[PDB]
Amino acid sequence: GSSGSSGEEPSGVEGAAFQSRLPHDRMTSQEAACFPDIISGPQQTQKVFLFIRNRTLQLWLDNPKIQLTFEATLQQLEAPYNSDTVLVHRVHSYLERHGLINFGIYKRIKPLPTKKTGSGPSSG
Repeated sequence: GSSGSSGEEPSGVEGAAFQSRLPHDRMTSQEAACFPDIISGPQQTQKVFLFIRNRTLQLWLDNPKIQLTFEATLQQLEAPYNSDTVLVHRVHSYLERHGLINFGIYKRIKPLPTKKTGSGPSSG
């Protein structure tokens, strides 16, 4: 895959994307499907969204001990990103729903490695 030289040092907001196998400059098949208006908008709009997501992950990676509410993310966010609340609401969702955030603070519907879990299917 992508090879080269980076070194041994962390990264600001961008780093948030690194962890995720996806371009922090453009959108992916998923993001495009979830946010049609964004992908079908001006370079500006696209960036605005690509920034709201990355940022959301930052705050989450810093305080992943607690659930990241939509409000908090917005307040912390800086316009024009936060300006469009509708976006911050659609972005923060795609993440949580995709298990990209708030997945280690509350016990919500989710599978787990169990010793061959099984209630007792008869199917016969």
